[PDB]
Amino acid sequence: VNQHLCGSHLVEALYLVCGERGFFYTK
Amino acid sequence: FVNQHLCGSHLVEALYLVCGERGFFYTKP
Amino acid sequence: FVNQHLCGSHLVEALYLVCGERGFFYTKP
Amino acid sequence: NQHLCGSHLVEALYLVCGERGFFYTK
Amino acid sequence: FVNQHLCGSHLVEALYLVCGERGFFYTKP
Amino acid sequence: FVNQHLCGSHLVEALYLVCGERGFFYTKT
Amino acid sequence: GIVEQCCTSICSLYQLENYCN
Amino acid sequence: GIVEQCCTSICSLYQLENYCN
Amino acid sequence: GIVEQCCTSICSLYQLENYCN
Amino acid sequence: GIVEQCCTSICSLYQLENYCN
Amino acid sequence: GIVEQCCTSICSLYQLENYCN
Amino acid sequence: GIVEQCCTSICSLYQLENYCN
Ligand SMILES: Cc1cccc(O)c1
Ligand SMILES: Cc1cccc(O)c1
Ligand SMILES: Cc1cccc(O)c1
Ligand SMILES: Cc1cccc(O)c1
Ligand SMILES: Cc1cccc(O)c1
Ligand SMILES: Cc1cccc(O)c1
Ligand SMILES: Cc1cccc(O)c1
Ligand SMILES: [Cl-]
Ligand SMILES: [Cl-]
Ligand SMILES: [Zn+2]
Ligand SMILES: [Zn+2]
Repeated sequence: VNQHLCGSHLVEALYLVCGERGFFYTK
Repeated sequence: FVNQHLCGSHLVEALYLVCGERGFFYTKP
Repeated sequence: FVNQHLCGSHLVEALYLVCGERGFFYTKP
Repeated sequence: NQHLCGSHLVEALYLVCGERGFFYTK
Repeated sequence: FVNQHLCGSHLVEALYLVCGERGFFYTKP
Repeated sequence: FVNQHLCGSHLVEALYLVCGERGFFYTKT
Repeated sequence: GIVEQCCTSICSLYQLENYCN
Repeated sequence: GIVEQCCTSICSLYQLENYCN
Repeated sequence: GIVEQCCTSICSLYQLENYCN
Repeated sequence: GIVEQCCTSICSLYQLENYCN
Repeated sequence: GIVEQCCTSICSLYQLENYCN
Repeated sequence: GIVEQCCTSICSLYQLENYCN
């Protein structure tokens, strides 16, 4: 479940870092 | 628009939960 | 246990999205 | 928003209510 | 008001991320 | 450590709510 | 409920506590 | 896009799944 | 309950739905 | 303040960094 | 620090208040 | 993936930029 909870935090950080470009999240 | 910007933050959290293994491309209008 | 405490907060946010109009009931054993 | 405000309220209730928890309905 | 509160919630999250080891001092207006 | 980074993300969210108008100073050596 | 009361105006920690079990 | 449909209105997880890969 | 079942292993949205009112 | 500068128009991470300690 | 006191055992809202300004 | 790289050790903002479009 660690991976899942960490991924939830990663997508929030990608949203801010990537600004107007957006990002691609994949497993 | 900040309201739009914060809404997107909430959308990516929801997409993460529903998309699971499929993942997703987030692009901005 | 903090791990359980933080997972619980992730569970209520998911229930908010999954239960929508029905809502839900959270209580710790 | 009311919907996104609600997302924040559920996070706040989780913290404020402790072991008691809460009941959430729309 | 509530919109400023919601905004603040997102700002602290972003400051946590970008400020790193330096940290940050936050106070309501 | 990742767990510490995750814990701190939750703590800043909790301090934002608990501290209200007062605010807080967050730092991580 | 809590949405009508706490999304219209800010609710103190005490007011939110009103919605606990 | 997703903003026009889900920020001006509430989108269920069923509606959001159309934006997954 | 939900903690022992969804914090030790990943729960599907369908599993989480069981905890809905 | 950070609210006056970032709660109506979007602040990039570069603008937000100015609020770091 | 707050990470050392609250990242293993749970800090109540009351203990977290010690970290406010 | 990002989970295997960024959930074992912390990724800098530069490393996170790897996932931007
Ligand atoms: C009034 C209000 C709205 C959202 C979160 C809160 O803690 C309080
Ligand atoms: C409509 C909407 C916005 C943000 C998150 C959601 O799950 C749904
Ligand atoms: C299993 C699990 C825990 C927390 C959140 C989730 O969406 C799923
Ligand atoms: C995919 C999906 C959306 C909403 C509720 C569910 O139980 C499952
Ligand atoms: C402009 C703005 C407001 C709130 C959060 C952010 O990341 C950015
Ligand atoms: C003990 C602890 C850790 C993280 C967040 C909290 O609200 C409490
Ligand atoms: C490595 C890592 C995990 C989660 C969030 C981050 O910003 C960075
Ligand atoms: Cl976590
Ligand atoms: Cl919001
Ligand atoms: Zn977390
Ligand atoms: Zn929000």
